Amino acid sequence: AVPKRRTSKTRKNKRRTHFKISVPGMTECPNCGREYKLSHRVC
Amino acid sequence: VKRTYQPNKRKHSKVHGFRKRMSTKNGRKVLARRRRKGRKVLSA
Amino acid sequence: RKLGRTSDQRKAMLRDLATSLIISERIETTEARAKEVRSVVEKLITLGKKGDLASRRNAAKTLRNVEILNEDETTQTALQKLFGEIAERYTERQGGYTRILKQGPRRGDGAESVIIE
Amino acid sequence: MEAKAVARTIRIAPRKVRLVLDLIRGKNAAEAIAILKLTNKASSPVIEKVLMSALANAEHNYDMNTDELVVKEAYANEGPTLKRFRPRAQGRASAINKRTSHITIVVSDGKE
RNA sequence: AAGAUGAUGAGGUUAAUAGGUUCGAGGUGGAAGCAUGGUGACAUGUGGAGCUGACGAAUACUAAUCGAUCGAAGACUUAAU
RNA sequence: GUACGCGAGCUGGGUUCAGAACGUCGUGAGACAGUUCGGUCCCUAUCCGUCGUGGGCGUAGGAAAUUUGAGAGGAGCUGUC
RNA sequence: GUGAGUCGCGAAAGACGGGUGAGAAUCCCGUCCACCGAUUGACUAAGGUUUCCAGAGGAAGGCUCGUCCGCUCUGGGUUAG
RNA sequence: CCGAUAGUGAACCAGUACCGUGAGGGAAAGGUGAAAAGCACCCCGGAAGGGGAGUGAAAUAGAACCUGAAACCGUGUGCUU
RNA sequence: UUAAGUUAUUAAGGGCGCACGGUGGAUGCCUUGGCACUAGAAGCCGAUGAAGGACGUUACUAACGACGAUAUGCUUUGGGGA
Repeated sequence: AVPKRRTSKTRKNKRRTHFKISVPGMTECPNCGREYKLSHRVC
Repeated sequence: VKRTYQPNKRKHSKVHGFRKRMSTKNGRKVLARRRRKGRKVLSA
Repeated sequence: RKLGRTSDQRKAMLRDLATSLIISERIETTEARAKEVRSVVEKLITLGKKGDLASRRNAAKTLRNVEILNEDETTQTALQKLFGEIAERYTERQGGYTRILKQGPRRGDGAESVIIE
Repeated sequence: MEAKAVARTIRIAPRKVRLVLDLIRGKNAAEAIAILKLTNKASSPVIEKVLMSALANAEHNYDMNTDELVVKEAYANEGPTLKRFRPRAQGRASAINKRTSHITIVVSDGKE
């Protein structure tokens, strides 16, 4: 329904340890000298 | 629904207008009160 | 099997896609739609290499009754050209064209995006 | 040495950006360009404009080379708050709080 | 074969993982077209025909690339040795 | 027995509402030892708890497999011939 | 500030191509598909009072975006025996 | 006697903007600098914006411009977990 | 090498303190404007058409103010002197 209490600064931050994003995996082109994704296309 | 205030210029140009107010002592008094303050607008 | 939308909208989508891809022989879409249409169009070329009446009578069950064409100041309704030009290419070959290219993502929807041929 | 480049009161909230910063807080430059340019987010391209500017002036004014450069510290801070309303049932309202950000990036060779 | 996600499991070209192909199982119940006979609606023969989602064998024909990351070098003391 | 177990799980027939009527008491407004038809049941679950499922670290070098059982839980019915 | 990157994002069928553009699920053209059809169609009156047209813009709004707009700037548009 | 949440309700385009049909009710809102000398010109970018450059005694006084606290929000790190 | 025993390192992330920014606009200083009073003056206008308003006038004017188709003011007399 509702909270009873002010969520602190701490558990607010502990609640967010897994809010990240895993960086993409990249690969330099075959002789075009720049990165792009794996099993994707370069554009 | 039918909401209130289905407007019309004629009834408004009437009752809440001027010539009524300036055709009754009461209305004259009203316009006075609206002057001593200083109001840009009358009959509205 | 796979679901994009409701039932009718699904098949009419597909009919517009295989009816597409054939004026201009390559498109760009979400990835999934490319997969189910992969299945479909492969069934089409495998069908299109017979040439029977009944093959036309069966192919029309998804293509659109009308799709005008102009390439060399000429005319083709996606079916003339199918059964004159397309199967002619892949006579030697088995059904199993239609590669897929994971072209890239999209910005507004975060959508994956592709092209197929 | 050092170098920096800033945007000011650009129209994105901090958090949604703050992530994309913590991707690259430490790494070499062009690797970071790669890291930004791909991620399916609206917060990315802007920041590439920022960083790219930091390289422009880091070369023009301070006479550096792109090789030894990394991102030692980058961050975002709050800006003003565009306060707006949404209507809501039974006459009430509940006011949106649109926010902004003052993005800050600081290149460094680390050397002198 | 698992499943909300992630996880799990089969697989990733030295390859049958999925798709398609050809076959098949089962389902459906005699395709269109032709010919015949009926003025006709209709039937008969072509013919267990033809069609077929998830199912099942062979088939690399297509796509599973290339690439990147993480990850130990063995504490001390005593007793055997 | 556990808020005569449980309404942030359900229902609302009853019941402490507004209407109306019967008997009765009251001069009257109106009210009952009573009776009768109808009469709106809100909530996006924060913490604890619970059901399930995962990441990190540790388990004196780093990994793939297999397994013991400290303990815990579930099962425990009965008839006829 | 927390709640929370959560609830919701206000009925409904769109898809493709080509262009413009710093940049397009959403903008313009074309193509098909679908929806209303005693009516989401058409002419009027009340009512509102410049929203109308064209050219430029895209910080604010527009429940996303936006090269676009009933938004911003400049100019222009309403004729009665 | 006040020196900007005080004093007028109002230090500024105030009985205005706005709410109401209408009597009527009714706001908030001060400070660049000595002087505007208000950042030529260069670089990045579409612009916004920024860094350089310079004016000025000073720009961490550059117009959402004297000072600029706290809440709140981040960055980094010495001890610890 | 073998056994027995003890101990730590880790920090995903958080904590305490220190430094540096950001928001936001308290405090400090100031004042254009107000408050209450003194002394004095004055204390009503209007058919000779009031008070108050509308609409319009500046080369460029959206508003305030001035003004009224002689319109962002005309003539006169006095003062001032750029």
